[PDB]
Amino acid sequence: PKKVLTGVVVSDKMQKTVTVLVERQFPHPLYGKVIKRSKKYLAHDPEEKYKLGDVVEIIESRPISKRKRFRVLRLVESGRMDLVEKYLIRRQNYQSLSK
Amino acid sequence: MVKIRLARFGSKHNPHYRIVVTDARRKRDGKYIEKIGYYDPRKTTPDWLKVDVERARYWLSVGAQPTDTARRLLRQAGVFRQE
Amino acid sequence: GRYIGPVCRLCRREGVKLYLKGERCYSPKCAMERRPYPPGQHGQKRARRPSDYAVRLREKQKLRRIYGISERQFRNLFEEASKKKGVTGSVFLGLLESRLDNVVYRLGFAVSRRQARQLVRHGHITVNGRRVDLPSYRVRPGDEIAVAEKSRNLELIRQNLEAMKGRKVGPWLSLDVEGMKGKFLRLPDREDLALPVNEQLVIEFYSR
Amino acid sequence: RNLSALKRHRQSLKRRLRNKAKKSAIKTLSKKAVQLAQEGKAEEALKIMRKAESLIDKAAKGSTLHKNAAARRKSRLMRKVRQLLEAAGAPLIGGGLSA
RNA sequence: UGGAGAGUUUGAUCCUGGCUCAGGGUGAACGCUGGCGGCGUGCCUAAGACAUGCAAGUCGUGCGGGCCGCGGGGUUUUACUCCGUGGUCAGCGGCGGACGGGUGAGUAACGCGUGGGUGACCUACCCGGAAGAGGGGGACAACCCGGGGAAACUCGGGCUAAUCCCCCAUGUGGACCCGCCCCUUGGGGUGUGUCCAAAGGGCUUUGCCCGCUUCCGGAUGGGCCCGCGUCCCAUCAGCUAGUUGGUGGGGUAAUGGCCCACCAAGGCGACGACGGGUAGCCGGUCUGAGAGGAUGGCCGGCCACAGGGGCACUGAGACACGGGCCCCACUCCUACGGGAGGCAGCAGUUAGGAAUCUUCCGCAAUGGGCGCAAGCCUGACGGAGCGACGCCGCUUGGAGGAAGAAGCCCUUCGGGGUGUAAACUCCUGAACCCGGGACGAAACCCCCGAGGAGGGGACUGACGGUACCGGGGUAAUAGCGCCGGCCAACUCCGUGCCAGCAGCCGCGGUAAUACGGAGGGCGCGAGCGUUACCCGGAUUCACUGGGCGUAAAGGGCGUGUAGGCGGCCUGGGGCGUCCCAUGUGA
Ligand SMILES: [Mg+2]
Ligand SMILES: [Mg+2]
Ligand SMILES: [Mg+2]
Ligand SMILES: [Mg+2]
Ligand SMILES: [Mg+2]
Ligand SMILES: [Mg+2]
Ligand SMILES: [Mg+2]
Ligand SMILES: [Mg+2]
Ligand SMILES: [Mg+2]
Ligand SMILES: [Mg+2]
Ligand SMILES: [Mg+2]
Ligand SMILES: [Mg+2]
Ligand SMILES: [Mg+2]
Ligand SMILES: [Mg+2]
Ligand SMILES: [Mg+2]
Ligand SMILES: [Mg+2]
Ligand SMILES: [Mg+2]
Ligand SMILES: [Mg+2]
Ligand SMILES: [Mg+2]
Ligand SMILES: [Mg+2]
Ligand SMILES: [Mg+2]
Ligand SMILES: [Mg+2]
Ligand SMILES: [Mg+2]
Ligand SMILES: [Mg+2]
Ligand SMILES: [Mg+2]
Ligand SMILES: [Mg+2]
Ligand SMILES: [Mg+2]
Ligand SMILES: [Mg+2]
Ligand SMILES: [Mg+2]
Ligand SMILES: [Mg+2]
Ligand SMILES: [Mg+2]
Ligand SMILES: [Mg+2]
Ligand SMILES: [Mg+2]
Ligand SMILES: [Mg+2]
Ligand SMILES: [Mg+2]
Ligand SMILES: [Mg+2]
Ligand SMILES: [Mg+2]
Ligand SMILES: [Mg+2]
Ligand SMILES: [Mg+2]
Ligand SMILES: [Mg+2]
Ligand SMILES: [Mg+2]
Ligand SMILES: [Mg+2]
Ligand SMILES: [Mg+2]
Ligand SMILES: [Mg+2]
Ligand SMILES: [Mg+2]
Ligand SMILES: [Mg+2]
Ligand SMILES: [Mg+2]
Ligand SMILES: [Mg+2]
Ligand SMILES: [Mg+2]
Ligand SMILES: [Mg+2]
Ligand SMILES: [Mg+2]
Ligand SMILES: [Mg+2]
Ligand SMILES: [Mg+2]
Ligand SMILES: [Mg+2]
Ligand SMILES: [Mg+2]
Ligand SMILES: [Mg+2]
Ligand SMILES: [Mg+2]
Ligand SMILES: [Mg+2]
Ligand SMILES: [Mg+2]
Ligand SMILES: [Mg+2]
Ligand SMILES: [Mg+2]
Ligand SMILES: [Mg+2]
Ligand SMILES: [Mg+2]
Ligand SMILES: [Mg+2]
Ligand SMILES: [Mg+2]
Ligand SMILES: [Mg+2]
Ligand SMILES: [Mg+2]
Ligand SMILES: [Mg+2]
Ligand SMILES: [Mg+2]
Ligand SMILES: [Mg+2]
Ligand SMILES: [Mg+2]
Ligand SMILES: [Mg+2]
Ligand SMILES: [Mg+2]
Ligand SMILES: [Mg+2]
Ligand SMILES: [Mg+2]
Ligand SMILES: [Mg+2]
Ligand SMILES: [Mg+2]
Ligand SMILES: [Mg+2]
Ligand SMILES: [Mg+2]
Ligand SMILES: [Mg+2]
Ligand SMILES: [Mg+2]
Ligand SMILES: [Zn+2]
Repeated sequence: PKKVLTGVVVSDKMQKTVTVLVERQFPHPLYGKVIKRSKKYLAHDPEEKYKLGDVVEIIESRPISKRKRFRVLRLVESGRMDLVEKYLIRRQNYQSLSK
Repeated sequence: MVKIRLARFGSKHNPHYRIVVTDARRKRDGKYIEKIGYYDPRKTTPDWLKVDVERARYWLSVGAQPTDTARRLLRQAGVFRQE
Repeated sequence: GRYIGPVCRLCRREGVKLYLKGERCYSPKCAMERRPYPPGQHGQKRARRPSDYAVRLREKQKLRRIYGISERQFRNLFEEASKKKGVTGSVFLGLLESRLDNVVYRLGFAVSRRQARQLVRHGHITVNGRRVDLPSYRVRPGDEIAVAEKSRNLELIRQNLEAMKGRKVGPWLSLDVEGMKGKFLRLPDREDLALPVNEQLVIEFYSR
Repeated sequence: RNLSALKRHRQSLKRRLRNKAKKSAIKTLSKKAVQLAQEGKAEEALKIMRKAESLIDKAAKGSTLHKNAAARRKSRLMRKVRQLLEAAGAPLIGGGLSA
């Protein structure tokens, strides 16, 4: 079954493409305590319908481009920028680390 | 093509084939699609043969030329007898 | 194989009367009756309390020496003992007994085990028809530990047969003294056994 | 020394040419097709698009161009032809195309 | 069903804490020693260089000849020929050379493992189902002549065959453009237009077998794709021009920035990007109570490579270890123009290294390739060979024999110990000699039937006159480590901080159980020790299972980002979590 994922859209700046971020969770192989990690997926969106802050089902799909092997399935809830808030904040503390 | 043949096993001087369906290419003591019953050239035990004639029927059915000295243990093991 | 050297000598270190000798060890002289002390320049002086080591050690050397057997082989059996279910201390011993060259002793076809080995090894014995000569041969329950045809009327065979009349032996065994053959009833219970050895101490030493 | 695998080699040479040959005909006829196609002349465009289509499938009957690559050529070739004759023109002669 | 600890900081004590040992382990090596077999196993280093032999071919039932041996009728025969013909060695032609076999250099990556996706894919031969096979033409090798060349080879000129090439037809059907429905990523059906088939060969002839072509299915093998798992250094912190995405095209079996033109300004990163170091991954293996750690030899799977690098051709399949072109390095030949070669296949050489074998036997077995079969080649494989390298079985004897030999140690001068040990008697009988001697092999191939099912009928064994079986038959290899504590096992002499020992604590400066020799003892035995490395001990990285007032360890103090953690009660979903079945876990 073509694996599927809900993650929030996190960038629309692409032409017919969208960045989707998906926290999975699982237990640490030695320390058990469920830990949380996440990955960005490059979804396809030929209708350029989905905007930022959308939470979306994403399906494993025929390869569209170098990084796109998923397509947007369906919305799950519009207004949820608060999550993108986070992904942006995170991505901004970086700029204050270099030298 | 697919094949049905003896797959040697067990020590030196103590042969112990395994009558199996592999792809013609796979090496002898190789990986294989399935086991359809052991064999013994020496017959040290009363069980010096066996064959899941059921599935063997199948592989021949989906086409699968076996060895020659493997027919010698499909005939002499009753697979083609319909009467 | 067995330390061919001086043997009425071990009885002396362990300090227990051990029957590696046949007639003589029953006489006044297992080496021991005249000299009850350990070998060597000393040993006749006041010994010292064996560390928890020496004890677990010497007890092992006892039960091993009793069978005059390969350390690697022993060691192996000890481990095989843990391999299977039950009380390891017993089966170890029970397994020791299954050893063919030990049966031709419990069945007395010879005065010693070392003697017993000779005959077994020399094809003098047999089992269910075949001339087994592998001292190792594990006797399963219920098998004619007979004597071979060329062998029946043998010099040192009979001298042990005519001496083997009567005298009950082994609840886990049975001897057709006439037909010259025995049976392995079952696997020697612990109670059925009686050796100068604490099995529990030998396990200890086999943990180091 | 002489492991007569050479026969295999000499063979390949003879082969190489033979389908190199068939293959270039594909191309040049194919071009001379799209050519006359765009230019305007339709009955002529198709008339060439014909021995075009032919020469393709013909190369297919052997070790040369094969599989649906024999098709992919047509699927685009005539596909381009139609589109160009389409430029103000009209399906003049009953070419290899169905109207 | 499984978990032990010891020595050593002090005058002594408890604690903290290092160090150290006993265990098991190996593709081992080195030392002293070394009898027998069985099954395993053996270049870890220079992916350094290789002499010689052998490792992939096969079909005369695709075709035509060079050659060669046998035979004959027909014509009274001569000229003989054609065919039957078998053998050849080449050529065209077909299938195989991508499997098998070697090795881990590279590779930190969809490479591997694991579980899925392909409506985005191919798949020779095999199996199943449908359809069809009508006619016509041509080229090039062999061969003949000529030419150049040291060789390697090669240029030209002229014939010829075919299951080689090509053309028109028939189109079951299939490919494509567009249109329609169903479906839903490029899946399925239909319509109109165009396009594409084919090869003969055998025998026992009124026929069957081996083949051909189109098409659909089947099976097997594979491409591609994704979630997840997969090493050290943050004293590597920022990285990115095909870079990220779009549109159209090229390419492919097929998706994709895989490649190109055009546009957009993106993509990645402390959840560790980028760099550097290191390394084939796995089933497994070692160790450990276990969680864990270490590991990937042999065997099986996957990957990658074939002196280094690049390339494409042929092909269902490779950019192909024993195919091709190019460059570089290296070796050889040369008539100086030129040419040949690739063991990380088996075996063997040399090199380096502490170190790794026979240039054996055989296609009998199993397996593969071609073939209608007979059969041909198969250093895969089946065996044999050499090294205690490993595991396992066996042997060097069995019984009896002294208050107890001789010798040699010790001694309070009575004695003690080696020691039943030896001697001696008897019994057994490895080795050795004689005889007999396979299993591994019943199939393909022969008659009945029908070349099928079914029965029956014969050949074939390298190992090997070995295994094993019977007869005769000789008492017939022992060695190494240790003996102060941990740690089993004491004394005598020599030595005098010298000679030397050592894992640690330490020992030896006249009285050494610590050095060396002896007797004796302990351990283990065809082995015993040493060194190396992995796990254990080490609860000494602590999840299991640790700490921080003074023993090592609380940031000098706040404030807060991310992150982690979160009170009471009702309800919805059910993500974790749990349970059941099912596929998978070769
Ligand atoms: Mg047990
Ligand atoms: Mg129980
Ligand atoms: Mg245990
Ligand atoms: Mg000290
Ligand atoms: Mg052998
Ligand atoms: Mg190597
Ligand atoms: Mg012929
Ligand atoms: Mg001929
Ligand atoms: Mg044929
Ligand atoms: Mg000929
Ligand atoms: Mg003439
Ligand atoms: Mg002629
Ligand atoms: Mg091999
Ligand atoms: Mg290797
Ligand atoms: Mg790296
Ligand atoms: Mg990966
Ligand atoms: Mg990954
Ligand atoms: Mg996979
Ligand atoms: Mg799976
Ligand atoms: Mg029909
Ligand atoms: Mg012709
Ligand atoms: Mg012709
Ligand atoms: Mg035509
Ligand atoms: Mg039709
Ligand atoms: Mg046609
Ligand atoms: Mg036609
Ligand atoms: Mg034709
Ligand atoms: Mg043809
Ligand atoms: Mg024709
Ligand atoms: Mg006829
Ligand atoms: Mg790119
Ligand atoms: Mg621009
Ligand atoms: Mg590497
Ligand atoms: Mg490396
Ligand atoms: Mg584990
Ligand atoms: Mg590793
Ligand atoms: Mg690893
Ligand atoms: Mg290797
Ligand atoms: Mg290997
Ligand atoms: Mg391997
Ligand atoms: Mg190369
Ligand atoms: Mg090389
Ligand atoms: Mg190369
Ligand atoms: Mg090749
Ligand atoms: Mg190549
Ligand atoms: Mg080679
Ligand atoms: Mg010269
Ligand atoms: Mg010269
Ligand atoms: Mg010249
Ligand atoms: Mg040159
Ligand atoms: Mg021969
Ligand atoms: Mg063969
Ligand atoms: Mg050979
Ligand atoms: Mg040696
Ligand atoms: Mg050695
Ligand atoms: Mg004396
Ligand atoms: Mg004396
Ligand atoms: Mg004696
Ligand atoms: Mg004696
Ligand atoms: Mg005598
Ligand atoms: Mg005998
Ligand atoms: Mg004879
Ligand atoms: Mg016949
Ligand atoms: Mg003989
Ligand atoms: Mg003979
Ligand atoms: Mg042998
Ligand atoms: Mg004999
Ligand atoms: Mg002591
Ligand atoms: Mg001195
Ligand atoms: Mg002294
Ligand atoms: Mg002292
Ligand atoms: Mg001393
Ligand atoms: Mg010492
Ligand atoms: Mg640990
Ligand atoms: Mg630990
Ligand atoms: Mg803790
Ligand atoms: Mg602590
Ligand atoms: Mg403070
Ligand atoms: Mg709730
Ligand atoms: Mg509910
Ligand atoms: Mg398992
Ligand atoms: Zn005694």
